[PDB]
Amino acid sequence: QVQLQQSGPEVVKPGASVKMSCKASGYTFTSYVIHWVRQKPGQGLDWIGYINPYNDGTDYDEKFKGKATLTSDTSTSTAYMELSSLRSEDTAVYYCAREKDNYATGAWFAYWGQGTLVTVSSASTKGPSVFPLAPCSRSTSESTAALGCLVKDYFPEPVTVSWNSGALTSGVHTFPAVLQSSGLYSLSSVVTVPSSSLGTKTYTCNVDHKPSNTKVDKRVES
Amino acid sequence: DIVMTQSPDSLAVSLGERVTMNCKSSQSLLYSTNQKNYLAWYQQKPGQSPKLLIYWASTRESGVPDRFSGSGSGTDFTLTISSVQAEDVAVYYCQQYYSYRTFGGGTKLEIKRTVAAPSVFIFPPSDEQLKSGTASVVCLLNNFYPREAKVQWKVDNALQSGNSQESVTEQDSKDSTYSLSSTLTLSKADYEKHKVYACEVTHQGLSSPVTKSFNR
Amino acid sequence: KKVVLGKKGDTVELTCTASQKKSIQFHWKNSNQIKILGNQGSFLTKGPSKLNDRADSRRSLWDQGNFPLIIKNLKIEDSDTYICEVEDQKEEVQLLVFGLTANSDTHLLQGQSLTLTLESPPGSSPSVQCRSPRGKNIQGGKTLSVSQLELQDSGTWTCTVLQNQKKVEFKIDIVVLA
Repeated sequence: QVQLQQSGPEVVKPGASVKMSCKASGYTFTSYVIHWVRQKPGQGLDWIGYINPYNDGTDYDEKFKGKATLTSDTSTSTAYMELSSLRSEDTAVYYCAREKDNYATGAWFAYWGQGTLVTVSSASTKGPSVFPLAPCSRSTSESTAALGCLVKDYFPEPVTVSWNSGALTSGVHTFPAVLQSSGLYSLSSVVTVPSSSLGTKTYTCNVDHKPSNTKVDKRVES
Repeated sequence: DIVMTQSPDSLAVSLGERVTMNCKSSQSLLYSTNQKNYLAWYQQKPGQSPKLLIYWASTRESGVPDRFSGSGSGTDFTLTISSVQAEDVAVYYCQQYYSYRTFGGGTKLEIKRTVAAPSVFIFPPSDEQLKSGTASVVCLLNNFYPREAKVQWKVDNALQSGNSQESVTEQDSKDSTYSLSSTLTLSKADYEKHKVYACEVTHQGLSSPVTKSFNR
Repeated sequence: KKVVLGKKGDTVELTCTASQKKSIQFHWKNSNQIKILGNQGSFLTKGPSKLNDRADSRRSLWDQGNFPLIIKNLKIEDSDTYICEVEDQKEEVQLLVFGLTANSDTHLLQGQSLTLTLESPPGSSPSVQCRSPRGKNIQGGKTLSVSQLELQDSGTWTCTVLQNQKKVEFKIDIVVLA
């Protein structure tokens, strides 16, 4: 199975450069063209350009000429995109994608990386504090209860939240992050569970904030 | 570059109804020589990478349900969903690969379903947060439809204004509802001055407003 | 199987061999199924295709079992998959035709800009590398630019266009005067 594995999220300062990677596997690297695509938060897909890993030949959309540079490493099966002279408006998820086939017979993007979120800011990175969300008292005639984790004051995006190491997925809602006036993000993730289970079953939120290498497993109890 | 234009930007459709999304290019994507249209469609679900649905304008990718179909030719194309399912909530993009590569700006698909009232929960600030000198009070509105809801915070009966933030999930891919979080932020000192914290929720699923509260 | 690159305005020979080394019947067609040409005895019959006037074979080679397809004055839109049917066996050849022209500017002055544009079939994703007369190696894609020509840049540029792992080479004459 072909897979495209992209590098982790990064903060970068206005005016500087970022370099990100796309690791390919499950096929012969030099056989297919790799493309790159930008998606600003909540916006559409902007095609950037491509690289032919066979000789590292390259092509860029008008919009990105001089802004992006593509390279590849044949031995490690990896494509790189470097973006330079970054500005605030360049904050986005950047994808690599592979053509289905070669010689114009499969020109569409059949395989995609998971994307690399690049944030353009001069602020320090900051890991979140994680606080439990638990009912004031843990019982009523209520048959369903809600528990959660408040992931507060981190920078930049993204943070990921799972529950019970991924074993609890039904009834989970992780809210989109909100930018506070402080300029830091905050997010809540909640799960609904039977009231009967409270104080018997263990609920743990697993928080990961890669730009600061902050990981927290927090057991939530009322 | 060839310019790809999609319309409408967004669409709401009842479960099971048919959906049509239009894509128009600034020049023909029909190659006269082989009679193929160099056009693809992708589905991008919230949080995920785009996923290929259709290529050559009408060939369905392996694994894609046949409720998805493409049509059109030359400069005008349509993606159809013959009967929309809950899981179909997403943004849909067309892409030409006739001459280099360009995506249309997307059509966001939302689902209409029956009304569902939110289940409401209130959470006090944690002891651990209070130790650090801040207080967040959170009100959860769970699994409701439609999207419109009003949340009012009251602290010892004072209506709070300008000190809360709301966040709404993407429409659930399974039951087509939304959930909404509201966070009231107060300094610890101020939180300590008051007793009764309440959020009051108004929603057309609810016959009168629902209030949930605690006393510190 | 095979992929062949051709140049605009030039001529290509697409090959077809039979396992038999004697003269037997054959015909060529495009992906849209339209017949290009074939034979009755050693009488060549051309078919319906838009290729008609520009398509031919090589009558003398049929005995050895070479039934080639020859296409002259190549157009970009000749790019297609071609199919040779011999002894009920099928043989597939994909043709991609590229062109590379100086926009509208071969005679330039010192310090001026050169810009070449590449022409290619639908769905392609090519790139270009040129060498100037003074041996400086330049990269491009759809477009290849040099922003400030020197007197030593006047002469023959050798440009190679590559799609995946096949390449076609062009020669472009550029005059740079004082």
